[PDB]
Amino acid sequence: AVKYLSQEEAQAVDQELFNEYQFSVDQLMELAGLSCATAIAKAYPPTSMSKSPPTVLVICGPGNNGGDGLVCARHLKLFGYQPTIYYPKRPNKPLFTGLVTQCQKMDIPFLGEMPPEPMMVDELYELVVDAIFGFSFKGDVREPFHSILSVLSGLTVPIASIDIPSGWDVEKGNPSGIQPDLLISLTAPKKSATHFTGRYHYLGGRFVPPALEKKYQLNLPSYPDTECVYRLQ
Amino acid sequence: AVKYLSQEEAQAVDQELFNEYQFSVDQLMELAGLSCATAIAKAYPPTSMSKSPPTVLVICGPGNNGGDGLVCARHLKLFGYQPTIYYPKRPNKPLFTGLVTQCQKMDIPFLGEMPPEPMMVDELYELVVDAIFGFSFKGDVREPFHSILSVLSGLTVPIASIDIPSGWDVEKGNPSGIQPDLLISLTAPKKSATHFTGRYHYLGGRFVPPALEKKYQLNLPSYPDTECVYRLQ
Ligand SMILES: [Cl-]
Ligand SMILES: [Cl-]
Repeated sequence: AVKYLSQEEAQAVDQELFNEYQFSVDQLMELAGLSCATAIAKAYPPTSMSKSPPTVLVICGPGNNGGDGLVCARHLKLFGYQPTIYYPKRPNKPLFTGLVTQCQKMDIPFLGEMPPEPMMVDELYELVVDAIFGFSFKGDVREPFHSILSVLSGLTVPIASIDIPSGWDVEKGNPSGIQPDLLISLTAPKKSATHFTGRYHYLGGRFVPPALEKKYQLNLPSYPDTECVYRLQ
Repeated sequence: AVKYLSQEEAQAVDQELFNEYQFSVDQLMELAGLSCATAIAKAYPPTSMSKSPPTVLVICGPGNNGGDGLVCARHLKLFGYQPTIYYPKRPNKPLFTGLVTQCQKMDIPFLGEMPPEPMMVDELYELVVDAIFGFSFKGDVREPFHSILSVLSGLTVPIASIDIPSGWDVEKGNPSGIQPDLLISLTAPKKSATHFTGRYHYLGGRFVPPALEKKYQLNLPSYPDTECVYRLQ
């Protein structure tokens, strides 16, 4: 059974990947966001949805989890979804400005503001992607993100969270925080995933070298055939 | 039916992708090599092979096609193959030195020399990946690559070529050149693919924005579900 990583373990594994293993961020971020779009398309196939193209709002935060979201949005569009992005706080780095341009060239619209009421979100988007905070955030949720999470917590439509539900303690979870219907753990699940309450938990990010898996005792499941996700039941 | 691109068209589309669209090379190279490993695993599944782990020799050339090969090798290992790489001429750029390190950390061995006889290649490797020359090469095949192609042309085991069979005119093919059993066209097929004589032609590189597909009249086939390849019949 797969290892659930502490924040310190997650950070160690990441340090190795981008340093000794010499993977680049945009490379693993590409594979991670592809896994996210893949898990979404598996859990909520366009046929299962009442809108042809199904609508999705992807909300991207100010760090790497936000980047995973941008890559996720672009693959969802290729997979037959109709994504909209809300990306209020963007790092001033070419990685992210390039990702945004890519989404714009995919004809994915960016919102200028978040709808202020859950009912409006419910009415416009069949699914909401939470790409707000990742496993490095240790907190004080400041604004614009506190009120965004407040709206998310009132939604009727499902939320899919990338890696960790935003606003959860990376190890401890958060009983009173958002409760995503889908979680995509990237690389290996974090300890907070033991508190996951939704229907779908997928592992994604099929790039972990066997040597790293062995060193950290990750005990990854076997991804089937050529798939980049695995459904954890 | 899909458009088969001229060299000039292929180069235009590439210029757009990496310039106006602001995709990065390592990003599309990741997706391209993943599609290659995926097509290989579909056409030659490990179960269909007489060796548990199936052995594969991936021969990487001095440009981007060589890079696609390196990414291909690493995903093949994750897919359950036992790759070996021969990479005689390597650009002095971090893109490629990083890819090599990644393959080394995947425990993929690099050969110091090419076996000089087809029989030896046949005996050691169940499949040979031709990642030697891509659609930018306009020629004189110099050495070490001329004698490598001479050995390849004598093989009994199948060759899978990335994008274009190395040594073929990118538009005209080459009746007397290598005859791969699998071709993975990347982005859109090139005119040389009309001369393809093998059993398996896959399209890969599922990243083409609809606007670019429209502008160049690519008429891409519909990739099924979340797959990153499509079998062209
Ligand atoms: Cl604040
Ligand atoms: Cl020479």
